[PDB]
Amino acid sequence: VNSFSGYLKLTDNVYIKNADIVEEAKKVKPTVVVNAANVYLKHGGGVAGALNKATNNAMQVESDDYIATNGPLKVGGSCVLSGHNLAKHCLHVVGPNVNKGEDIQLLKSAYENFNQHEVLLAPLLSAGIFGADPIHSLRVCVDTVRTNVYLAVFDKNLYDKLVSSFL
Ligand SMILES: Cn1ccn2c(CCNC(=O)[C@H]3C[C@H]3C(=O)O)nnc2c1=O
Repeated sequence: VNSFSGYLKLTDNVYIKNADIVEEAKKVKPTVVVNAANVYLKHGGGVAGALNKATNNAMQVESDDYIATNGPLKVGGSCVLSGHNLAKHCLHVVGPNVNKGEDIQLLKSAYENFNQHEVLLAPLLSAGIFGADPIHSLRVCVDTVRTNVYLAVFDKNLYDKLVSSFL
């Protein structure tokens, strides 16, 4: 038993809810919250900027030190950093940004990072301002992630469409 509440069951291990991921992280304090990161860990906008804003920019400060030491991530890759006030850990995962011209085939590799964690709170990778179709992202998630993933969908109308179109 875990502390996630009101999630809709898609598969044995994947649940989904219409939720603001910042508010959800604050309430649950999950072991792992997933950030929709870019390779530079520049959290200007999107989920990245939203989670970073909720940490009072401490996520960005930690991230800049990480990049200065290690260099950029790979598209499809990830790193584990602090979850600050939102979670124990933040798994920064880089899904391909379609609007930047990046290769959408890399979405499966991005979701494979989730399998290194038993339970995660996460957004739909590559969706929103990353430019991929969210229906596709959900399909890749379900077909790739084997650990327990709680998907927080911000957009109410999208949430309804994702549930009603799920095979
Ligand atoms: C406080 N907060 C919370 C969330 N948020 C977002 C989420 C952005 N959309 C996505 O990640 C797309 C997958 C689809 C969705 O989940 O609706 N953008 N800005 C914020 C923000 O300020």
